Amino acid sequence: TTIVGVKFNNGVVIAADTRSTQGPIVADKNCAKLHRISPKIWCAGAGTAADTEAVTQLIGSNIELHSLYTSREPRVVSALQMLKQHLFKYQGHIGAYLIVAGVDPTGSHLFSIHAHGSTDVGYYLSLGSGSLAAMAVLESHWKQDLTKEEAIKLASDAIQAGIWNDLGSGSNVDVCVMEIGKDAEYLRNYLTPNVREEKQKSYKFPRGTTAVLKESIVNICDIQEE
Amino acid sequence: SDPSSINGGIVVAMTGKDCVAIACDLRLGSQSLGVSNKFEKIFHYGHVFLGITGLATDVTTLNEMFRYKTNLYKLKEERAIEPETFTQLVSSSLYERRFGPYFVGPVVAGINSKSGKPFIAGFDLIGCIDEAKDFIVSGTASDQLFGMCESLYEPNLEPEDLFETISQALLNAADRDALSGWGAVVYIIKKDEVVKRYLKMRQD
Amino acid sequence: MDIILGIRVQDSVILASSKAVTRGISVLKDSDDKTRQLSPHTLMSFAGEAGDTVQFAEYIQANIQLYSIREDYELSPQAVSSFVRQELAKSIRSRRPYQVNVLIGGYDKKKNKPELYQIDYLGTKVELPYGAHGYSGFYTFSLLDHHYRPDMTTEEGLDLLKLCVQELEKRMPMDFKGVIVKIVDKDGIRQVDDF
Amino acid sequence: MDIILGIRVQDSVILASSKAVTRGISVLKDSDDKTRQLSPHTLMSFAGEAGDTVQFAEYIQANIQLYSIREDYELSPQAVSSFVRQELAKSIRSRRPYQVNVLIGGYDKKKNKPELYQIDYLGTKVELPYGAHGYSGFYTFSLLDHHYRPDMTTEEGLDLLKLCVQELEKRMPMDFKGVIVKIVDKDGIRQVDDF
Amino acid sequence: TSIMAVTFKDGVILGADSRTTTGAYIANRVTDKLTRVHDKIWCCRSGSAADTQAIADIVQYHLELYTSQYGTPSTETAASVFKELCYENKDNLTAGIIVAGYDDKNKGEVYTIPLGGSVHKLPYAIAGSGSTFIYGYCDKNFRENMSKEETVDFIKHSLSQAIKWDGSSGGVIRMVVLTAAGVERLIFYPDEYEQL
Amino acid sequence: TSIMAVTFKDGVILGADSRTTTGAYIANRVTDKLTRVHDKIWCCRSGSAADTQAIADIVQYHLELYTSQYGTPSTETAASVFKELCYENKDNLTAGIIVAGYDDKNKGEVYTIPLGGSVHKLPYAIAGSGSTFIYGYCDKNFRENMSKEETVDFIKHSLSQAIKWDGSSGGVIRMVVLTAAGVERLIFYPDEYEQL
Amino acid sequence: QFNPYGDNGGTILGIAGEDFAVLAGDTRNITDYSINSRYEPKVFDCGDNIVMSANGFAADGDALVKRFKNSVKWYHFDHNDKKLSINSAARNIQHLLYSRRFFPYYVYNIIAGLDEDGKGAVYSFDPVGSYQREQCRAGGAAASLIMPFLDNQVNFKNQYEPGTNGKVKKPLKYLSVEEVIKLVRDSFTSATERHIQVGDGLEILIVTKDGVRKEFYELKRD
Amino acid sequence: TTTLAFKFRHGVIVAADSRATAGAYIASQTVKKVIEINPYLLGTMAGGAADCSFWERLLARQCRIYELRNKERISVAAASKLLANMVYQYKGMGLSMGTMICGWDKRGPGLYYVDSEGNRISGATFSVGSGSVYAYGVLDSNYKWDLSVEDALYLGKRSILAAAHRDAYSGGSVNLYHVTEDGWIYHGNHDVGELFWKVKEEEGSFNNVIG
Amino acid sequence: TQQPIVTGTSVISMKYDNGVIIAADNLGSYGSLLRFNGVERLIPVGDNTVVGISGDISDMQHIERLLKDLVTENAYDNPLADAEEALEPSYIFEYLATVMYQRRSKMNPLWNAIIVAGVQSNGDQFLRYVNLLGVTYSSPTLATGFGAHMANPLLRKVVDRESDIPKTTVQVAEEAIVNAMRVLYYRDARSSRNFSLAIIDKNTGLTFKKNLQVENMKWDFAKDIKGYGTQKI
Ligand SMILES: *[C@@]([C])([C][O])[C@](*)(=O)[C]([C]C1=[C][C]=[C][C]=[C]1)[N]C(=O)[C]([C]C1=[C][N]C2=C1[C]=[C][C]=[C]2)[N]C(=O)[C]([C])[N]C(=O)C1=C([C])C2=C([C]1)[C]=[C][C]=[C]2
Ligand SMILES: [Mg+2]
Ligand SMILES: [Mg+2]
Ligand SMILES: [Mg+2]
Ligand SMILES: [Mg+2]
Ligand SMILES: [Mg+2]
Ligand SMILES: [Mg+2]
Repeated sequence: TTIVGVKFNNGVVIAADTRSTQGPIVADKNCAKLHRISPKIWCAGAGTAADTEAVTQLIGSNIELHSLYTSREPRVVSALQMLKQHLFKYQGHIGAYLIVAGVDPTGSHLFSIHAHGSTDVGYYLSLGSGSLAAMAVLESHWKQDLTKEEAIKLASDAIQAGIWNDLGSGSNVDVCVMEIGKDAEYLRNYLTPNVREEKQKSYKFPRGTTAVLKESIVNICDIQEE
Repeated sequence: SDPSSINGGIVVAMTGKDCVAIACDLRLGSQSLGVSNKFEKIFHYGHVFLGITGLATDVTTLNEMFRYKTNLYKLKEERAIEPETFTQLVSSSLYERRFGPYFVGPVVAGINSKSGKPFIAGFDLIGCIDEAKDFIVSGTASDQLFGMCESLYEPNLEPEDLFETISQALLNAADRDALSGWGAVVYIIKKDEVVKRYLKMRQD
Repeated sequence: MDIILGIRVQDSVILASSKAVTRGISVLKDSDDKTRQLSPHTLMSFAGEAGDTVQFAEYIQANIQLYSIREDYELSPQAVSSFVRQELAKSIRSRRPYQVNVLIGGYDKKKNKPELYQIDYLGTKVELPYGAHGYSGFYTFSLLDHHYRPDMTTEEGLDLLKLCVQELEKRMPMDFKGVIVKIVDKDGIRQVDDF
Repeated sequence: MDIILGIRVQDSVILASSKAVTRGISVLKDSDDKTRQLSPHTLMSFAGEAGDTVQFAEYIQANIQLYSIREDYELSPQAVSSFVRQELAKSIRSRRPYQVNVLIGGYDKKKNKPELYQIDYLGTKVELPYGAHGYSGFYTFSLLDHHYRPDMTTEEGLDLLKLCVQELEKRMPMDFKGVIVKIVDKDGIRQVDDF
Repeated sequence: TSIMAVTFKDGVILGADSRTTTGAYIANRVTDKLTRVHDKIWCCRSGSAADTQAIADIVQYHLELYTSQYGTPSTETAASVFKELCYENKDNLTAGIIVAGYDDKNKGEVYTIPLGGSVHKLPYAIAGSGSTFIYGYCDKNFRENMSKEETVDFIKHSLSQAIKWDGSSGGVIRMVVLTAAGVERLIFYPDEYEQL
Repeated sequence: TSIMAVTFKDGVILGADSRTTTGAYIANRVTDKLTRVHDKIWCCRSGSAADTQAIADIVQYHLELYTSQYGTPSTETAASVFKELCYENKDNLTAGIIVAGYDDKNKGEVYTIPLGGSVHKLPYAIAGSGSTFIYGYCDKNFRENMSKEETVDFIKHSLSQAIKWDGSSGGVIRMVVLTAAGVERLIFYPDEYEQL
Repeated sequence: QFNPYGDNGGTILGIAGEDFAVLAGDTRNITDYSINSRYEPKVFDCGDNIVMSANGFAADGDALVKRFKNSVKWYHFDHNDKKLSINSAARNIQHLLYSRRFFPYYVYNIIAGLDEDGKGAVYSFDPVGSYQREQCRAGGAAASLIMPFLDNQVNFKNQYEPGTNGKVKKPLKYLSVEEVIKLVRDSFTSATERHIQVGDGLEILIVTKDGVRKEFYELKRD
Repeated sequence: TTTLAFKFRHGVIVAADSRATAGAYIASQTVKKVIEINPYLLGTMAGGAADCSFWERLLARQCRIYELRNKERISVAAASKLLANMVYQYKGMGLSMGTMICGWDKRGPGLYYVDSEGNRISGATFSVGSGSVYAYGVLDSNYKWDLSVEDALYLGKRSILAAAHRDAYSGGSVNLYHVTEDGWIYHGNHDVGELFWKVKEEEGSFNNVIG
Repeated sequence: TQQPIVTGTSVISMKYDNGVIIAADNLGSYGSLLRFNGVERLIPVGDNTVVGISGDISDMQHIERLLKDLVTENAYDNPLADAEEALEPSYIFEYLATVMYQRRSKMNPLWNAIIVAGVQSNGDQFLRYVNLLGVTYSSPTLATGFGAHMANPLLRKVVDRESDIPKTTVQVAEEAIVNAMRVLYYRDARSSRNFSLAIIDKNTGLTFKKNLQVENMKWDFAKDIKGYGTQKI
């Protein structure tokens, strides 16, 4: 996994690759690692996939209820505080490593959070097995006072570094842009630089190739009338 | 010792044009020993199909559990559960045992009765969903199945063609795995008809 | 304990279980009956770790006998086997699991069919024509795979069982002191006094 | 291997040794002779780890046969037993020790007396009226302590041996597949073909 | 990590580096290790980041609730709350905390709380992996009742050396000045402190 | 243990404490850790006393035999013999040695040989368990081409702090001055160096 | 503690024709999750119309190939420039591997060439010398992904003739070099998709009576 | 693996499966587990493929030198003993071998079991491998001395099949050999997949399986 | 079998149109202690090869002596020692690779990762890696330790494949190397600001630059960062 977060002029952007692995084997070639906590608060997760999802759905559920209780739009610091206290309580056994970003009435925010419950603040962050390849790009090209278009470019370039140079990362690039005073735009498959080439041959079989013993109709319908 | 490979077994699911297919081997073993050649790993709750690999006691237990939950769902909702919804229920149920998990590799297959859209999904033992367009694999020959499916599969196959593709993916994967085989079953699923075929394969 | 066998024939189920109880280097008994009658047409044989075996068997027996009294009705072998499996699947994730493998042989008086279920300590259930637990099946399954027919008589099932036992007595290093054989059919449960 | 027994009576030495060879859960043979003739009036039975047993026995046999040829004279059972002990006492502090326990039964033609020596893998030698190695003696010594007389005949020694074996076959969990019995007296070594 | 707190004539100054490591990788090179638990009571954190953050968050909660009921807490009171957490949960924590604050009555005070959960009131304190290399320097150069500018130079020179020798320490030097005048944040970059 | 060697205008000075421990017990409080391998080539020993003594004895033998054949050896040559032993037997040794000597051509030289058996030529060197606490102090206070009296004070002040913080270090401070004038032994007692 | 072994990834594939043989392998070299090289040759022309590839731990693989090349050189010196047959090379390689039975070469070896009747030959080895001649063999990281596909598409396993319904098998018709290279490229393209250690490039060595020819094809670099 | 061999009136039958395994993965299904030492001597392979292959080829060379020196074919007993003594040097070093040395010599048909543990046993009936336990049941129940060559070949074949069916680490194909006083005769490679269905139909066995 | 004591971190390198560049910092670390600050880890062999070494410094000094002795030995009875029969980068590398693999096979390794950078007789660029296991590989860019994770991604953006080498000038290549060294100083806890850089060109020969420093660093944005989440002051 390679995930990044980058701040800019009037907001924040996050990005991720789309490969999920099972050891050396690729389980899903187009995984969605960008999760929604609230409409304008999104997080990207690395580590144990089930944990990053489950912890995100849970905090997002409680954030929604909190937003309804208080008649206010959810803040990123609330999602952060709720996540770290949950993760800290489980002493790292919930292997969720997240980059949390979003906009709220306070402004734009970008945080990282580790499985044991520690949090960090930054203008640019990277997590996952490709974090070093991505951070090399961020440290080379990041500057103060970035534009929206410059930040999206920097973020996707950082993800590409992970895609090409890290074996745990691959396939496509997802992006989510959270700008102040605007709806967040989720850009699924923003880049698609790893399309499989045409195969040399078709392996469609002649009908009747496979040997069969028995056939039977399966009753999926309910018990019938009359 | 490894719970996920004591009993052995495999499950594979594929999408086609307005159809889905799900198949499994029939072996149940105690490591090297073959015990049963009639241990079907595919169950259905209305029109939603669930294949489960891994530890056989957990396979049996989960089937009984999802039968329990889907029967109550239907009584309260006054309708059969759909694949997308059932997939979330499976994920929820597995993660609730996060630190004492069922040692299984479930696979969902079915067609949404309203949209008519074919649907397949896979999970790890802890609930992480793998929603694939093409195919899902699970079991002791998952590596073998990934290689067969990735090379044999092509999108928008017709039911009778999809049958041949999935059957050959299963059979040739099973024949390169000591812990899989001893028979096989393939379900071909359309919006309002489902055919079940037992395959002839080597019994060693 | 050591060897427990089961075979379902045309009109009955035959269970064969070893007689030996061993603690270390000494044979404590050579006439142990490793079975409990759960109901008049359902018999369960068992084998595993000392204590756990009898404690589990008698616990199941008490629960089925309670059901029989409450409803004035005998549960089907399938219902009993499912109850037993659930108890073992519950046990395996407990603090100290029951280390017991069982065979349930019963005659379903509704369907007029004999039925044999194999359940291990994990709660792994399988219905079979013939089955075994532990290192027993390793020696006997090749003979059963060869000679077994579903239309066999009780007497033919016993002869095939004698053959399976003769092979065990030749190739097994442990002396299990012969077997007690019990037949389950429409008329109930009885013991073969000469084997 | 499993059980080796020895008993010195009035005018002979009787050695009884199990017939079974086992590798894991399978009995490979049920007619194995766990003994080598070292000289015409000296017999050695043995038991221990696979390979080591036969390798050691045949190594000793070759050394004694060499001595016999060189001197045209048969060594006394006491001399042979001392040679064997030294080889084992040498072995125990070697890189890979011989894991073998032996019984040496011989008839001394000079003193006209039977003699039985027990030697374990450490090189622990002891002359006895009766002896055993492994878990064998645990079952048999109480009967031997009771029934044994030094003026017993060969036929009485065999009957007492049958009793010792009958007790082993009852209380030992392992099936050792009976015993091969050999008698060593003034006329040499012979095998009891019916036991 | 390299952290220190130094009392002086007008109050107290906290100092720290900005490096956080995961093995030899620098996870964050601009960390803020100087954390606020009350208006004029701050702490320097060392050890497990997860543990020290959880602790400081709880302490900030306790002192906020203290203030609502009983008014402004003393620096000793803050150090006691830290201790109570660090001592009672010593089996499950890896936290080395320096507490520093300013009163008008007690003026500048410094308490250090090492691994076991003991408390030690001191004129100045040093902690973190990089503190080892400056025990000699700090002992030789510390004086009581220094000026603000003298104390800033003392911390700057001290942490400069700690950073120089400790690989786990580095980045910028952050400082927090606590006086009657208020709360002043300072920062010093590599090009300034490396050439000292 | 606290040991150091410092070059200066007229040559080089070796310095050391005098404490040897077996756990927390002080087996010897007046140890002589400054050992002679040639007339004007000495070494400071740290690590296993058995290993460092065996090594220095072998080196003294090699340089005695060198001298008989080829004349007075260089300090670099001595450091090479130490290294060759420390490097080739690194699996079976725990020795940290500082080599120091005076030539008329090369003047004062200092080589340090840490655990692995690497060699590093330096203006001054510090080693032993107590050296950790004075990396900051020594770096700030060392100058090149100091006078004899300045260098003595530098070593005295440095080892004073090392002794102050390290429990494995203590006793008296021994020093050996190596110049063209000859070889001068110095000693400084607790009542002198503790009050610095 | 020092671990003398490592895993450099990679995957190799040998297929035997009627009058030819191919030995293919990807050109990617890796440690853990990093890439060392996108093009580091793994299949070599060893002489006498024999190609070879030792896949697994690259240092042991390089040493084995280096030793076998040396063995071919000395076979010529000692036996009057006699051509080393593929079966003789296989037996020689067995002895190279077993000479280190108690500190093995951690590699899976495959050689390919032509037998003494001019027919295509592939031999596969285990790390300690057990060898066997085969028609089709994949080795390395993605061996388990590829081999079942080859059983199906080279030896026509589980394939029967339509209409008969499992009574008559599909006949074993030989494959051409063009048909084989297609199976090789599809094998490696599929393995590249599902295995993270496979990618970057594919280098194929084809062996005929005319000599040893090379073909290179790019693979996905993610 | 499953291998077996037995002596009878007309020589010795030798049979084996052809599966090779690397964990749960089936590495090969075409392996030769019978080894040709000389026209009158066979050797079986079980356990370490490399170990069994290397040491038995080493034995074969040893046997050939013996023939040159002594102008006489080596006995089955001497051959088995050379192997046993060779592997005994490396006892505890990690070797994994379970072999049978089958042949016909001056003493008639001969069959010795030899393993890396150190055992060397003469016997009329042996089976070694993970599937040996399944094969023994069929052998013991049907084995006689007065067995025809046709019936004996079938018994050895049917015995491997029993094991190939039940044992997960046994299968592929059956290799058959018959050793006579005039030398050994190969009796073909028999795919278990095809053989199973054939035997099921003709014999009536494996009723529980559907076909 | 041993453990490394005094260690050197990343060595990075790349090919360009007319030659190769290689760089490494001047630090000798003693665990977390940044002990020795004047260590040279780039060692030239003749005027056509530079060997860059990371890992154990005592083993580095041993290798440095083997190479110095190799030059001495090559000159013996060799009139063409400064011409046709001079040492090549490929000769020097294969020698080291032989030694490394032999030492690992005796379970007594030289705990190092080595990159041999040079230009051959025919003008061809040479760049190959070898380590304590005897594992060897070549690539347009090579880096050890942390450099493999952080520098390679940056250098591969300049030279992604073989065909990009002629398109890459010495100014561009040096710029990339110097940027990579800055990134490693930001992110590697066992690195130093001071480093050495060596260029081996087929035209201008061997240029060895010492006492280089990482410059143009970005730290100003640190002032704005406060707390670890909720803190504002
Ligand atoms: C049954 C399949 C299983 O018992 C049979 O015994 C066959 C026998 C056999 C196979 C081929 C040729 C001749 C005989 N055995 C195997 O298939 C064995 C299984 C096995 C591996 N180790 C082992 C086995 C069995 C008993 C003891 C020990 N397969 C092998 O020997 C081959 C495939 N070797 C390896 O897999 C590896 C070896 C050797 C090795 C590996 C893998 C890795 C590193 C060093 C060495
Ligand atoms: Mg099988
Ligand atoms: Mg004794
Ligand atoms: Mg630093
Ligand atoms: Mg002291
Ligand atoms: Mg990648
Ligand atoms: Mg021999």
